[PDB]
Amino acid sequence: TYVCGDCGQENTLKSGDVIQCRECGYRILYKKRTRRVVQYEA
Amino acid sequence: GLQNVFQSFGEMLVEPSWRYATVKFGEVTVEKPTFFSDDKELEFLPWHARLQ
Ligand SMILES: [Zn+2]
Repeated sequence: TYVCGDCGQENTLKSGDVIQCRECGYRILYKKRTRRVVQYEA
Repeated sequence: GLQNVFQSFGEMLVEPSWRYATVKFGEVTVEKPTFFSDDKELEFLPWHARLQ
């Protein structure tokens, strides 16, 4: 899963050539946080 | 600033030795920074140039 910049739309394109977003001419992809259980210390 | 640069130069006549060449420059027109992508000419922002 990779949310793109300048528009709210996930891509999930884990390919060796796909680097841009669908229906959007920009090529900046932010990795989306997956809801996993991590722990910290207070 | 660009007109004083492109207007203070004098192009010499291209004479190798009839048929000769003489080129000149006119008005200076600077466009806006765009993105030449595959879809169209998108808007180009200063953080797009910083991230890419
Ligand atoms: Zn996009």
